[PDB]
Amino acid sequence: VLRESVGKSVVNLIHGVRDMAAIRQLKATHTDSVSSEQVDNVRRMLLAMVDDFRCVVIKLAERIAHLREVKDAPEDERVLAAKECTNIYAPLANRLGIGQLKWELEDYCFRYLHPTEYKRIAKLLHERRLDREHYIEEFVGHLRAEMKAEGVKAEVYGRPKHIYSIWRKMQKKNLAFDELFDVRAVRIVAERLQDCYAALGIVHTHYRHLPDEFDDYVANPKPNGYQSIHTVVLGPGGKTVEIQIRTKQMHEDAELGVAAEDRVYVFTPKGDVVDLPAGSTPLDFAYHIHSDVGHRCIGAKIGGRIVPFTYQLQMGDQIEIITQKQPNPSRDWLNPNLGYVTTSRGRSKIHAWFRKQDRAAIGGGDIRLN
Amino acid sequence: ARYLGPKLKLSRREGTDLFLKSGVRAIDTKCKIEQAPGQHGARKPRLSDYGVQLREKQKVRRIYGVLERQFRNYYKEAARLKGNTGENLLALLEGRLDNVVYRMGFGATRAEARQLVSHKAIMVNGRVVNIASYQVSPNDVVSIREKAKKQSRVKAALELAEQREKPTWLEVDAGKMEGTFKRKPERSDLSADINEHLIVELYSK
Amino acid sequence: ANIKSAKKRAIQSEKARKHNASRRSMMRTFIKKVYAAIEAGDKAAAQKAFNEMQPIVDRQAAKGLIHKNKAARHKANLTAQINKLA
RNA sequence: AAUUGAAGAGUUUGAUCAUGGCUCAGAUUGAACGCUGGCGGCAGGCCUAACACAUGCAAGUCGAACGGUAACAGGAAGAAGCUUGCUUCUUUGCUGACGAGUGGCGGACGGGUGAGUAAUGUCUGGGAAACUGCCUGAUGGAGGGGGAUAACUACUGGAAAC
RNA sequence: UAGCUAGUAGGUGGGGUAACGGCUCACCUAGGCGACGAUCCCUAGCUGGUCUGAGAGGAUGACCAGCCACACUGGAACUGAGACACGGUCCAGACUCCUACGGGAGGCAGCAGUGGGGAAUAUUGCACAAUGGGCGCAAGCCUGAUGCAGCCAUGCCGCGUGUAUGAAGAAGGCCUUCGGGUUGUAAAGUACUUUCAGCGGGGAGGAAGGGAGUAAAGUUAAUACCUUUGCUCAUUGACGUUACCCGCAGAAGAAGCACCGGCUAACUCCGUGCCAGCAGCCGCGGUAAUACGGAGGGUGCAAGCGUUAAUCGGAAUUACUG
RNA sequence: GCCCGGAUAGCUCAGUUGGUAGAGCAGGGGAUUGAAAAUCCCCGUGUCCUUGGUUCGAUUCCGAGUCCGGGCACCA
Ligand SMILES: [Mg+2]
Ligand SMILES: [Mg+2]
Ligand SMILES: [Mg+2]
Ligand SMILES: [Mg+2]
Ligand SMILES: [Mg+2]
Ligand SMILES: [Mg+2]
Ligand SMILES: [Mg+2]
Ligand SMILES: [Mg+2]
Ligand SMILES: [Mg+2]
Ligand SMILES: [Mg+2]
Ligand SMILES: [Mg+2]
Ligand SMILES: [Mg+2]
Ligand SMILES: [Mg+2]
Ligand SMILES: [Mg+2]
Ligand SMILES: [Mg+2]
Ligand SMILES: [Mg+2]
Repeated sequence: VLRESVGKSVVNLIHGVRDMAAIRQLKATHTDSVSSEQVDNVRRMLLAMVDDFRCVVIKLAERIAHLREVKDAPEDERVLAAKECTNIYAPLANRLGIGQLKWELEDYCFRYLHPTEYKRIAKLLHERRLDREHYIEEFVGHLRAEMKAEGVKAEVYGRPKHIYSIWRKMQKKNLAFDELFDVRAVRIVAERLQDCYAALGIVHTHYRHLPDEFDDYVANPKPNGYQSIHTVVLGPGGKTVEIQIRTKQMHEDAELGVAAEDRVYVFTPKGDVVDLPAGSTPLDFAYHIHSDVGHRCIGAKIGGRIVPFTYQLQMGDQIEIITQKQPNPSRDWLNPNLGYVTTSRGRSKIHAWFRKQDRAAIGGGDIRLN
Repeated sequence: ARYLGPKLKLSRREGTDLFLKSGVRAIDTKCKIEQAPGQHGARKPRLSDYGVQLREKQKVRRIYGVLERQFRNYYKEAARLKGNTGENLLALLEGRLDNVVYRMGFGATRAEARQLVSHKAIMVNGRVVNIASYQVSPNDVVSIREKAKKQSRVKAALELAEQREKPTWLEVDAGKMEGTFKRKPERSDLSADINEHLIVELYSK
Repeated sequence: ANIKSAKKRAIQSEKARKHNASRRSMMRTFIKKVYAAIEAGDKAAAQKAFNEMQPIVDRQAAKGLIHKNKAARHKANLTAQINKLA
């Protein structure tokens, strides 16, 4: 009825969110437990849901609203769905490049997974809030001035670190952690790639770059699509100063990613997915589609390029079948040693054709007698 | 390419000493040279004419360490060449670089010589030769390079050679570990037990 | 025609063909006048025709349309015929 | 100096010699299948369907043949926010060059296959009635007129092909 | 397959061709081919060669090279020096594709590749660096020619898989006249070496040309420009972690297939029972099988070995030699 | 994808919503020959496709997976 009133996409989306909240043990321990642990989500039938990215996006906004609410109430399952969200949804969001939603998720999770460290690094952040904010507005001041004077225009601002990521840096830098330097971050968001390179040069004229801490993620984008320049200069009172230069478009993609302790699911020209067993061939696929097609199946294309009939189909890759007008299956297809048909059904179908072309006795006799 | 196995078994099968072991300690004491190899060694076989020829062929092949195809090729070459065919074949076999080395006394056995050749120990006219089958022509000097001179194995081989008979067609120096191939070895130089004619016949049937 | 060159050649050929046909056809017509005259039995007329056409034939030969030898041949035959006539 | 090359065997019979077939021992391959299986070098690799063909590439080049500039990099005349010095936006084949075109030469070579052909074939040998771009050697000309035509432009017929 | 053939054989003249010619037409003569095989049928590219063979022959024609023919089938011409043109044109046909249904497009027997057929034959690789070709005055661009690379033991050839020593003739394996004798100096142990493989380094040759500057000579009114000849200057590598050399560690990672009655090299020991199986031929197997299956032992070859197919050989068994 | 049918001595087949399985040939074993054929005797000589269920008891009935034989649907 969703499908009748809001098309096949919206029902696919509703059904994927229902899958990966797997109410299975959402109620079922009712402390939300298969919201939590996939426990093989609805099995590997996670790997028979719809891949449409709006699944993960409505799942993430759903869980984010929930973590807001899991500041307030039910106590110990504040604990449960926080462990799910650390271990699953925050690093999912991150390997999608939805950094905004990773950092909110992580801060909610961490503040009811370890309240002592959440509270201790929160309080520490106040203790040097002023020397930090003053030194950020002096750095942003100098940069705003010299660059504006040189005829370049961009946003230049400080950005707080988020509590989970301070914690993170504090125990991969213990006793060389600096509450000041390590919690400053200048960002520059420029109009053009041109202006990113320009702001890089002017920054480097004002304050000397440190050797080995200059890192061009615009030239080499990270796997979740993250692009910026990073540089650490040596600022006027901060023997490191961290600076992230990018365009607007690359800030939008960096904060908002994708939104900008058996079987093989093969796509088809349109998109209607076909399910074969693991180790299947083009021939098998063809047969599945239609036995007549299989009979008349000349050549197998995969993603544009031609493939050998013997080569097995990988999961997800898109197929095309070049076809004749007459049906002509080879007797070689039946023979399993060549590696043409892994499926039984397909083989049977193939066989049938030959028998048709061709066009007990005792039992019959007995019957007659009777 | 080579026979990786019991050296003296072959000798036993043949009957005669093939020189497949150095000769520090004698062949008669090492193995039961009189008896043929296997369970039915004492059973003396009534050997056919073809059989005898085959045996002869084997013996020669064994002696040099020349497998069948190679041997055949050599025979063909000999035939192509002018004069006595068997003699030519024999000469060719001798001319094998490893064989030459062995004769000189840098290999105790021919196998050893072959190994040395393989392992870039030997040089011909100031040029390294990896290949055991290399035909050493007249007036071609053959030596060991300075990196392989310091081996005790070589010394041992030399000693063995000294103990044994000297070839006429070769000249050799013990201290320098080098020598000279003067001319092609005649039939009188080689051993008289090798009936080359039989071998020739066998490659005419 | 898969290759640009072929296409060009093809159109050029068509154009060339049209051109040559016109010239060749004209030449043929001219020849026929002479031949016609010969058939009739009018010697002066025939001669006149020959005069009219021979130069054209020569020109054509020069151009390449008709081969030099071919051009010569027509003249020879025509010359022979006219001689025979008178 | 340049073919210096020629082996038999088993099996007809109670046994023999002979005729006589079948048959094995050799060499060989564009080979395949089987069991294996380290490497190198040099070679070879749809013999059958001259059966069907998706995809890319396999013949283009010449701007020093010619009008032209469809992208580009330079100058040239003008001007915009004027960092007192040129970044920049407009125009013009003026130039390096070049889309598309006309023209030239090349697409008749190179590559493929062996279907057809027992001779408008091939091999060898002889010929006479021939043409032969570029390359070539020689001897003489290259004067002076035309009208076209793409290209490019408007209005249009076609889904496209055109 | 004994008769065949009317443009058929020849002639005169016309026409045509680049050229001679029934090449084609008009008219005439009635021939021409043929049992030295015409005709018709079947098969077939042909040659250099290849294999085999003592030769003579026989078989054969992948690769490389020459010549011919063909380019989805059947035509036809056009252009051109040259084609009746693989990646040109025109038409028809069958066959795939596109189409707004009116009409279009297409042609791997180019190189890759896919399907199919098959017993069976490779990667949609890189490059023009060379050699050759195209164009151009050149630079240059194109070149699936070519050069190289990948895959497959398909072949040939080479090389390796350790070398020397080593009796307790160890153990285990198999036989066994029960003593051993065989595996077998084989292994282990000891010494010695490092082919190729592995790592790290170095490191030619295939590269001759071309480009700028110059100086001289050859041209011309002219020391310009152009061409020719010298010279320095930086250059030009697809293959390419190239060939090739060195150092490191350590036997380390590198033996298998057939055969074993006679032919035919190599033999002993079971189950069974004319069964199962073997087999190239003769023939083995009907309760003691050197022939079947295994084990050991051997023999042959060896990174191959066998089987099968196919040819010559042997087969003087088409004999020309003979 | 779905259904229906079939899967029993060596091998032909017989027996079914439930009572420990036969007919032919083949095979055995004896007499008998060297062994046979003939002749003469005597003899089932079986994983009912495997694994579970139902039952007082399963070849059979229900699953569950296999295998084969259909007959149906499917056009990326
Ligand atoms: Mg097949
Ligand atoms: Mg070899
Ligand atoms: Mg005439
Ligand atoms: Mg294999
Ligand atoms: Mg151009
Ligand atoms: Mg005539
Ligand atoms: Mg043919
Ligand atoms: Mg002969
Ligand atoms: Mg044609
Ligand atoms: Mg012409
Ligand atoms: Mg083509
Ligand atoms: Mg023992
Ligand atoms: Mg090496
Ligand atoms: Mg024997
Ligand atoms: Mg056998
Ligand atoms: Mg003969």
